[PDB]
Amino acid sequence: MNTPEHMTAVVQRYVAALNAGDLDGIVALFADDATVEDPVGSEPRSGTAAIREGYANSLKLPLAVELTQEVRAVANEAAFAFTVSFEYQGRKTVVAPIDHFRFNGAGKVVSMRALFGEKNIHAG
Amino acid sequence: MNTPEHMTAVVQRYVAALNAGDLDGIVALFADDATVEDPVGSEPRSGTAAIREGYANSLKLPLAVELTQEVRAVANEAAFAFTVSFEYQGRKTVVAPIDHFRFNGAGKVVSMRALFGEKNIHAG
Repeated sequence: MNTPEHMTAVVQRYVAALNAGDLDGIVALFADDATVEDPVGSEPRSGTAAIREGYANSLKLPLAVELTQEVRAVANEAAFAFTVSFEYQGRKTVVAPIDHFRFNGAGKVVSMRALFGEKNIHAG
Repeated sequence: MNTPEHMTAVVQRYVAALNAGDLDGIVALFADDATVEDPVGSEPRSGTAAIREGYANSLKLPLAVELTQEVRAVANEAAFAFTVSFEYQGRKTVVAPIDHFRFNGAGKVVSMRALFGEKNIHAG
């Protein structure tokens, strides 16, 4: 089983590499066969290649990310509240999702899912 | 598809019903083939009576339950950050979970999963 300590560190490392625009940093956290469904309802991004590629796009503007509450972690899974802030064409946006990782035996994230809807997308 | 509003209202009712010790009200929100895994990693409670028994065991003590953040809802799923507090023999506990609902076509909750661990709990 994974330790809550380890899952909580991965979540903190994820947030910090997004802030640093550290693509490798983000890719290394996932299993080779990991899936990402971000947002929930959208077509899943499968395998290292697709996931990196997704993250590059999401890194095309500068992001400011913050965990807005304690990480929750138990049984190989973790969830966390946070925000991602960015600016485009003079318009500031703040997205507030809840994300959920599942972790495999090796401590890598095999599944990521991002739940947030239009009502969790705010102005600056 | 469910609307985000319907699911956000369901979360709101779920929370009001826990506060009011309204057992019938909680169970009504559920599909009668619904499952409930509280906490993530325990064996699920499957179907209405099992589920009803779960909630009657929760309501053995009075609960104070409050949302601590905006609800997240998109494509038939919702997730929410909240605290549940109770007191037993002068001793106060505070659990800070993140729950996740999936819904069916009829607007009913088909699964709840409550993700928290010992780091999300304070007894004192």
